[PDB]
Amino acid sequence: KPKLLYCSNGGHFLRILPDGTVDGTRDRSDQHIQLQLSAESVGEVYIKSTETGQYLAMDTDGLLYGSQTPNEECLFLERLEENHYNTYISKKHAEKNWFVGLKKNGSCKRGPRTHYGQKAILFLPLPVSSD
Ligand SMILES: O=S(=O)([O-])c1ccc2c(S(=O)(=O)[O-])cc(S(=O)(=O)[O-])cc2c1
Repeated sequence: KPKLLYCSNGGHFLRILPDGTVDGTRDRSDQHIQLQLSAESVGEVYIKSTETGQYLAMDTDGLLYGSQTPNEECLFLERLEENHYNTYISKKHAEKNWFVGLKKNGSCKRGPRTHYGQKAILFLPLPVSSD
């Protein structure tokens, strides 16, 4: 686990499946839930689940998905929610403020149902590239 992400309240750990599906696990423990960001400019950053090559994106469906094409979709409107994490915003649908989080239960969302208000987006990165 040279790198992994964690949700504030959610207490889950985003995961990227090599099948082409995303989600969150109350506790990191899957084939590969590795994560990684690639900020390219304030209010616009990238994310690549370093492992298989899955870029954390959000299709028009508003459901976290992979995109082999890093452009106006894979990006993630990132700014600052608190003073540590990095609450992004589906740049593919920022007009709906479809943040990047996962129901504090164990199951991401899809479409209109991913807007901050508590602390289920506050993603705390805990990388440690040491292997
Ligand atoms: O930031 S977010 O748009 O990913 C998001 C989404 C859902 C949330 C819910 S939910 O309606 O699924 O029971 C509860 C809470 S709470 O009051 O326990 O901190 C925070 C949430 C944050």
